[PDB]
Amino acid sequence: LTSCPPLWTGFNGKCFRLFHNHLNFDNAENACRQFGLASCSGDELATGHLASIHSAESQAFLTELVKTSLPDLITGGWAPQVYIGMKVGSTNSDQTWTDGSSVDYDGWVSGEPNNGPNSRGAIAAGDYSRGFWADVYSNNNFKYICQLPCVHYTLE
Amino acid sequence: LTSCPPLWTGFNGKCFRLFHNHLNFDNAENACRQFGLASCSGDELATGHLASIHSAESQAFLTELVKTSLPDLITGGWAPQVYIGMKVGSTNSDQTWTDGSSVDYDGWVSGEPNNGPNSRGAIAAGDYSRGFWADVYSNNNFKYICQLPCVHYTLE
Amino acid sequence: LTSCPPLWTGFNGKCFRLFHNHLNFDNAENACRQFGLASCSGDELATGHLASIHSAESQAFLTELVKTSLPDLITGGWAPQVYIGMKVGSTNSDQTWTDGSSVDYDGWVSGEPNNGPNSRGAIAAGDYSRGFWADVYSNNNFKYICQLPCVHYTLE
Amino acid sequence: LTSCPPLWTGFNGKCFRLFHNHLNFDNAENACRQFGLASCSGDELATGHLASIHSAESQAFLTELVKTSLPDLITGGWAPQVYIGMKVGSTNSDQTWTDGSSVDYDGWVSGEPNNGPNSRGAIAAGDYSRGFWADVYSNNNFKYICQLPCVHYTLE
Ligand SMILES: [Ca+2]
Ligand SMILES: [Ca+2]
Ligand SMILES: [Ca+2]
Ligand SMILES: [Ca+2]
Repeated sequence: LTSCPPLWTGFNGKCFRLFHNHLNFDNAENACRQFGLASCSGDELATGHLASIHSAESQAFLTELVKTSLPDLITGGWAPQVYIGMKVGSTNSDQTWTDGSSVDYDGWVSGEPNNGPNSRGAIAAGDYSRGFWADVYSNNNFKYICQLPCVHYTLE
Repeated sequence: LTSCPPLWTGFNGKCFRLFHNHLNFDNAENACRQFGLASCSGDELATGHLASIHSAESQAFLTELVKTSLPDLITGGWAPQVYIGMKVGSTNSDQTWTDGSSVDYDGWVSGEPNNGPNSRGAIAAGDYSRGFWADVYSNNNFKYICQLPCVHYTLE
Repeated sequence: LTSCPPLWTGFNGKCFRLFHNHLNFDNAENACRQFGLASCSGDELATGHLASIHSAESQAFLTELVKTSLPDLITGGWAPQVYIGMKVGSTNSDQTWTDGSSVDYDGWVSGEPNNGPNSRGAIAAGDYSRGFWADVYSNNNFKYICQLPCVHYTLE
Repeated sequence: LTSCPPLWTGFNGKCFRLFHNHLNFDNAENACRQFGLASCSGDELATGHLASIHSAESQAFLTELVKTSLPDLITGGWAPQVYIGMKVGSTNSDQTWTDGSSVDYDGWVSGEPNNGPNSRGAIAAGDYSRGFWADVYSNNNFKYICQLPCVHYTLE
């Protein structure tokens, strides 16, 4: 059981919130960076980011976050699309996450990505894409998911 | 900082979730009672309920839960109305919460309750009622808020 | 990561404290029952008990609790012995835990139990018994370990 | 209710552990710095320190930590003295904490500090000093209290 600030909700040690106002990818990442983690002394230690996803389970959860938060927006197609922190560079195999975590989970819908270079990933909650990711263009305006800074104690 | 299951969200040691499917008051209380707290041994110890509210702060929070969860349904009136666990019996001063907690916080809108006997309270998130409660009829069908069983350690 | 009241310490969802004043088995279980879990409404829901142990890991932890809490009391023999909630009845195979959990872990030292009927188990932290359990007589007076009531949410 | 690693114990969002092996102030600060907080990505973000104390309530708690952890060492005098992260420079009014937090709580015993320049504070749990601090010399060898890195989410 995970501890998250009010209005956020937690799965495996990370804390998520779905934001409802449509922003393009950049400003969506930026919105997320307004959240942070500071030391009690006062120093800024880290920043929030667009959610990164690392497993079938993480992915199933964020799908449910979206599908139950937005049940009226669930179409038979791709829609709704919600941004996650996925960036796709020149080759389709230049996938990074904005938080700098590593792409160790593949949740693309069959055929995706395919609008590269410099596309961005989104949960596509429609009954077609069934939650799995689609890549879209950076200036598309959508709902987004943030994660608060991911952090653990080192006791070595 | 409160610990809540995934998809739920926490304020001051209680855990809340907003449900989107419209139910009448009874079945909304019931839906919440499907969630519980059991001992590790196996015995059911307690049940979830429609949220009860005990302070300006609790009430402000649930108001933001609804306002941010549902920004498209926010009218200039009273709507949207989301059920909480408030029951109003024969006199208007017979107010009880469904969890059995005590009515030590008055969050009614000016004029409310007024549809007694046997009306039920709802956060009315419209800009007019600004979150505060309205009493409506038990068979009206609305979105609801649950709280998971409320418990604390006794160390005496 | 587990959430426990101040002065207690947590491993896998349960909360432990080591108590320093020697009591016999009965009064040790009793001391633990002074701690409880109540609903916010006010009703007593459950009681603390002498710790029960369910795996190599739980057992390794409680061993470390004892060994690091009491490093001056660690002898080359059996001592120090700290009560856990283990009861041994008529046959040596009538092992129950006081919290009513089930005996699914065997942490007896080689040869133990062996002072039945109606002996009780204790972590024996000395370098000989290396933490594993010894059974001793009910009226022996020792330090003890409590656990706060064990509970989880049922979401089925 | 605070979330702490096993063997630690929490009060108001910070996590404390009492260590039993006597070290001088420097090495005691250092021992605490072996604990840290890193990002999931892998970067070291912050370090543990000797506990700092910021209120009557914090101080009451740490006093109970020491008094209940070491009931056999509690003399009618000052002893036992346990280090906290307090440093006293040239004037007696140059008090800093090792974590960098600010000295907004005065918990010195009547008359203390008095062994400056460059003395260090310790909870003096003896019945005389009743928990409050004493300044002692940096090369004295005592038990110490660590706190894990103190952090909170910034949501602004
Ligand atoms: Ca595409
Ligand atoms: Ca009304
Ligand atoms: Ca024996
Ligand atoms: Ca002094």
